[PDB]
Amino acid sequence: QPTESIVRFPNINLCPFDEVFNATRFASVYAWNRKRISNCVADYSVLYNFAPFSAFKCYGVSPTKLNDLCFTNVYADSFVIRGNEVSQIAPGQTGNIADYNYKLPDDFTGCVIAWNSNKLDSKVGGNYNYLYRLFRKSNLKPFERDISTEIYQAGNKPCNGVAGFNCYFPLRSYGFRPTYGVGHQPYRVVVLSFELLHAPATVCGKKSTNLVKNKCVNFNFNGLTGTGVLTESNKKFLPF
Amino acid sequence: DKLWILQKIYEIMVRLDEEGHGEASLMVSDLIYEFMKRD
Amino acid sequence: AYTNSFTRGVYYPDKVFRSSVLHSTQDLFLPFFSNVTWFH
Amino acid sequence: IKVCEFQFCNDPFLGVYYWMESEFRVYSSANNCTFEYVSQFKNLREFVFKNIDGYFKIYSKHTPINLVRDLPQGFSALEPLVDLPIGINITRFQTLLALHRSGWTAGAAAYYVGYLQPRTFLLKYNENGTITDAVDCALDPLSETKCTLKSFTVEKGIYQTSNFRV
Ligand SMILES: *[C@@H]1O[C@H](CO)[C@@H](O)[C@H](O)[C@H]1NC(C)=O
Repeated sequence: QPTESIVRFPNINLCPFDEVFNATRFASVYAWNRKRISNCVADYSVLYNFAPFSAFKCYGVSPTKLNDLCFTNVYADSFVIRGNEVSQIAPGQTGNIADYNYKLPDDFTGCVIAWNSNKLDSKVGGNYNYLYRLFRKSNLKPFERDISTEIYQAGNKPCNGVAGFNCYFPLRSYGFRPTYGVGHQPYRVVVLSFELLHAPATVCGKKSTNLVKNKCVNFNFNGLTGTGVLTESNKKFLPF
Repeated sequence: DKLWILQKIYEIMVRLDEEGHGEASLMVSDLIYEFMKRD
Repeated sequence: AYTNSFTRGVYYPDKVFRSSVLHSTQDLFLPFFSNVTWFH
Repeated sequence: IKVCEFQFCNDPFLGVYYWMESEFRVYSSANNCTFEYVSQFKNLREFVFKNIDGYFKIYSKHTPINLVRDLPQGFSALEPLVDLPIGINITRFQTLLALHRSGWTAGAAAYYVGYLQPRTFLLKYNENGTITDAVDCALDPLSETKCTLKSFTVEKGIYQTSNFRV
């Protein structure tokens, strides 16, 4: 019987997660950013080991399972919200963010990751660069982005593009200040979507086991599964 | 009715922010959301 | 016009290594001595 | 190598001026760019392009030649150079030539295009694993006999290769 199992996979390119998670400036949530990730290898344990994450939840996958899987594309959506709002970034949620800013589908496949960015995104005197939408006639559909800036009509009289009685500019600034309580402090959020189409899966986590020689083992070479003893060879294989 | 009070709550959200009560402003923001959600 | 392919157009069907053996493979190959369109 | 949306020119090419490539009249659009790849007659360059199961493969071989024109008679295995996960329909293609600026007059060169067909080939792999010879099983009755016998040399005698039907 095979003494032990060895799995061999190419050395293991890189996916540009650093540019998503360590970006200088994040988007406002109403105008959230989407980055397509493709054709690359990702170590997801670099993610789940970065220690200051306040939220990290995966829905149709698991973090340790990720480093073995391949997908067609990964989409990284990113923005800033308040701490108390982080919980709305989840399937089945309602609230100001889920309804009017950024909406996950009930059947979501991926991970929601958040951390406190008070040091980066709060300013003495208030950071007005980050906005959310407070007023909308109906809820967003999943992954809808609404960047319009039309005066919202709360009452019976048309606004005609002028703000006034029951005519409100639809966006507000967060005005993040470092003296705010933690519920009101800015959090950076990354939503990873893992897409599997009928197509080549080119965004790849897997594993590499130490090679053993002259021992009966069950080996996995790049998906070739077999059993036998591996010994030195004199065959001149062509490079391909 | 609903509209008078909506306007008053909006105005207090804005004045709170203008007088440097940002956190309080945010809390009224949340009330506006909840109140506009009701029938 | 056109030219004769002769024995050209043969490629390795896969990344499989076979040594000193005759392998029969059915795949998209250029037929031997077929007309290949030439341009100058 | 780019799998992306491009609006090709009516006569796409690279224009070389005396020699340095100075003009790039290929496309006006580089949008929805799904894939980008930057990679590394006495010379014959053979390339097989196959788009199958969404993967597009280029098999490349270099041959030292001294024939003035047309395909030299010889055997050369075509090693797979590159394989890429493309996943888009490919029905037509066009080679791009380096049309030098004189009004465009190109230097002497020849390019040959052949359309692959579903064929059965008997390949003779040597000790190195290189295909040193091949037999087209449908080329001629002697080739059909060689394919049926699974041998490059057939002994004297009668062999049944296939069945003729009207
Ligand atoms: C490869 O081909 C060369 C021809 O020069 C030959 O000497 C050598 O033995 C071959 N190697 C193998 C492992 O077949």
